[PDB]
Amino acid sequence: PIETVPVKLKPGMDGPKVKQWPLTEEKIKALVEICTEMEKEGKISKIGPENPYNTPVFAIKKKDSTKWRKLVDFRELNKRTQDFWEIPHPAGLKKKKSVTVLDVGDAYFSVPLDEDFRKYTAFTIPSINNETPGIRYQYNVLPQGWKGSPAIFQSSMTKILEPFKKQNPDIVIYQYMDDLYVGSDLEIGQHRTKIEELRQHLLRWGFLWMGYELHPDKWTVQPIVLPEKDSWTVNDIQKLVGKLNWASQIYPGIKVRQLSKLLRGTKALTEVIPLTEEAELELAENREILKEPVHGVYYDPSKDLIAEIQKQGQGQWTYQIYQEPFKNLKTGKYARMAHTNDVKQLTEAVQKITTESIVIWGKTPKFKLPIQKETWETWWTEYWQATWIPEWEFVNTPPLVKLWYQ
Amino acid sequence: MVPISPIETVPVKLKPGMDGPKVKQWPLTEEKIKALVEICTEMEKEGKISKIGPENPYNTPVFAIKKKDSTKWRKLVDFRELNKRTQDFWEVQLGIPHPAGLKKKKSVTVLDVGDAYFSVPLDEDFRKYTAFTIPSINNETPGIRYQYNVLPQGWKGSPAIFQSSMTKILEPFAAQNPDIVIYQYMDDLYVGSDLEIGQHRTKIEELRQHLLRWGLTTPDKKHQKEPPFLWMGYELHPDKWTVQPIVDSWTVNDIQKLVGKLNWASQIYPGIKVRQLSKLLRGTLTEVIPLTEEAELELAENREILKEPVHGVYYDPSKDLIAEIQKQGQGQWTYQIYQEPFKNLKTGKYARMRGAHTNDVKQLTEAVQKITTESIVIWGKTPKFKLPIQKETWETWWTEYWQATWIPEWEFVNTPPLVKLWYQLEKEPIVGAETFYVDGAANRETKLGKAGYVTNKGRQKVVPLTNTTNQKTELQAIYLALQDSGLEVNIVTDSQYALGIIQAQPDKSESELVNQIIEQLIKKEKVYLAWVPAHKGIGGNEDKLV
Ligand SMILES: C=CC(=O)N(C)CCOc1cc(Cl)ccc1Oc1cc(Cl)cc(C#N)c1
Repeated sequence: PIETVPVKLKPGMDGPKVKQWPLTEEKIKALVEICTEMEKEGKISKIGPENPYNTPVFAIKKKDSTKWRKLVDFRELNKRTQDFWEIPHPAGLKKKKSVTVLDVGDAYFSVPLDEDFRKYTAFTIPSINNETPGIRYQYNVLPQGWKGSPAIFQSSMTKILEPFKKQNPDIVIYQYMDDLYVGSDLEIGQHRTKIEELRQHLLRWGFLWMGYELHPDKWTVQPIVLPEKDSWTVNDIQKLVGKLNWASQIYPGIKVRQLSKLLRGTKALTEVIPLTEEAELELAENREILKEPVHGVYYDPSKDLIAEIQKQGQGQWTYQIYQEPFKNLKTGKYARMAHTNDVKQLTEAVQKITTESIVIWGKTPKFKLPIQKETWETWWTEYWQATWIPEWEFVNTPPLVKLWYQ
Repeated sequence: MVPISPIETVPVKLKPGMDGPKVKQWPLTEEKIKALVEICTEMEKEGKISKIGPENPYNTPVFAIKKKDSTKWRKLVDFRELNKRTQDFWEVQLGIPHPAGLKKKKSVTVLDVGDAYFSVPLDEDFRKYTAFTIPSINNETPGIRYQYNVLPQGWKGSPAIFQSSMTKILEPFAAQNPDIVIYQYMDDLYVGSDLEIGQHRTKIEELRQHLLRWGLTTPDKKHQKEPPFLWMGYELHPDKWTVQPIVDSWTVNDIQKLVGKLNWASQIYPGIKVRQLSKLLRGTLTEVIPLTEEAELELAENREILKEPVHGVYYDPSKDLIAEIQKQGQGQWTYQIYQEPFKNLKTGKYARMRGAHTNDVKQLTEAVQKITTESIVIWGKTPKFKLPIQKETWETWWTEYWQATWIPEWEFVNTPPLVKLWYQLEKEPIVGAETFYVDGAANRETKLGKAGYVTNKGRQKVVPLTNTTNQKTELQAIYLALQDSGLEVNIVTDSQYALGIIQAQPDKSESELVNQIIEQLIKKEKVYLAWVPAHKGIGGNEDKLV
């Protein structure tokens, strides 16, 4: 065990030097209490000015607990960490009727780290108003949030649950960062039980008490639906034509001209138009096209997953995951009943989408958030609750395609 | 002799691949050579330096500088080449405390510790790359070589290493004197205690001994520097703080540096305006650019504003913390942060970003986040806001805005000009309103095109236009329908561009066509704007492309 698995960066890169950002006084207090046992347990140790490396750090509440937990934004070290090429995605996991997420990075801390690399895991607890220099630190053990911390423990971990999953050759087990995704075809009771069993089985070799329940969705890509009316106003047809024209980029074979013929003429917008026999037929063929899924849409593990999110109003949010535009791998809608805080809702939605994305492909996506950078930058860490963090960017033009995903 | 505890060296290396420095010792004057030997012999006496033999290939130059009228000379070493090759360090003084962030204390002592710079060892392994040679007289004797045993004055490593060690010593003293508060900026210490000036005065003693236990010199008499402390361009007083008053051919320097100067004054001076001059900087380095007889209008409330001297107070953690915002016009916002009325902790302004269009409600939101971020820096909490916007206005805005958005806890303050929503598009077609199908088009060569509409009542118009583009004409066509329609109107466009502009709800724009539409929307009761795909022969989709 004493051997520390050697690690390096990818050729020709320096370790992270990222500004720590301001933290509120109560989160500073919490990281103080937290980071005082982490030294007393040798998990971290103080450093001096010889170390210029720096990785941001802050504090969260995880689910249904008032105990502050600490996160490090390993995003710049994780893209500078060696490939760690030294785990074909469990496609069984995305089909299981239930899947529970278990926190396992609570025990990454029992293994040391190559003395040469700790310098790259450097962070600062910050002080209010710059009154004191920051409390700097470095990791001695394997840190939660590091891209190498599952890779290094993947050997020890397979021997951990080797008794399990030889008893239960159906329950699919997956692992991403500090999370263990265990999925079952068993019914809710049978899953809720085999869960508690795999819990204590972790204790013998050991925030493990927390877990999530998540079940699959009927449609990976939800269908595009056209209205079913007995009378159509000009406005109704105008929206219909606009939506079928948009769907023509995804589903070629969509024809609109017989519907457009009913529009010619300067009729008032609220006037009912009777549909012609031609137009009624064209609407019918157009449905049949939309009943089939989009054809020849394949995932590509080399490529990046893009996620787009629209705010719909009334706590509803629609999203789409794709690599190439108009070829969605998944599409979905998250709703509610906050309802005062748009940003709270958005950051949960980004969280749900990322977790789904870990269950399906085992890699998180890149978001295009309908939010202003400075606003999102200010508040997201107040609602974030996952031990990982995707990448993101910001959408500053109102896409007119929001209602078409309504 | 009482043994001084030793100061652990800091492991220091150079940049990888770069071996180190070698610099030609400059030809000096015999006076300068006679002077420099005196210092080094006295420095060697102290242990600050040591002679080095013929095994060191790294040379750092050393010249001499007389102390102005003072007859005593002073030696300088240019490690500028050792610095270009020295390793990287963690700097921590990347930001200056803000006076408004300090808690009021009965007593406050300032101790200079810049002396101990040289009381701090050096990594013996690195004492070599710092090495200098003193030119012998007449170049007839082998030159004298020397190295440093302590952090040299010009070495890039010396600040960061001093501060790290200096912190390490102080941690036990502060843990055992919780009744005091120590702050360390850069070679300075700032002790503050709500204690009887007698008890406080002796805990300053204890501290100097603690630092002496490690061999750190520090002043006892003539260290008071009693308030007013002159510090980082402020004047701090026991109950109040302020800024040290700092200073035809309006040279670009009268603009390039005066920008940050007037901004500096506006952390406590309310209503300091610095925008018209920022336009004068343009994208320029030497020019007496005009005052536009409009930028000088701010000086009549700027130079007249620095007359009545303004003070801020220190922070009290027990009261609430409150920020209030005023719209100043021209994308300008001011705020005050305070705990009791008119006793400001500090003030500020918010500069609008470079938008093509924009509205007040977005400008306000950004000002809120900026104040939010600054307050967390300075106090570790967000203030409660007083904002000139009705709650109704805020609800309608955020609930119908297509982006996510949020303001922390806040209240309506009814100082005008209030921030309002100027117009509001309908969600559904308006029964009984005339329907204008508008269209516009231009020719990429001639810059010539038409703009007009056709309606369900047979109303029609086409205007021809010179020197124009498809985007201008699509907008003009909407503008035509707004002028010629009544108080309630349904508009159909094929312009995705025109929609994008209006679905962002500007209330001011750089394009004067956009402002005329906006001004038309304001006079309307109900406007429904509907998009359709172009070239699908839809209803009255055009006449405007001839
Ligand atoms: C009653 C006097 C008075 O000046 N105050 C109450 C202001 C609060 O000053 C301190 C509050 C505390 Cl808690 C510790 C140290 C403080 O003195 C500082 C802090 C700094 Cl950054 C710089 C300097 C300098 N020069 C002094």
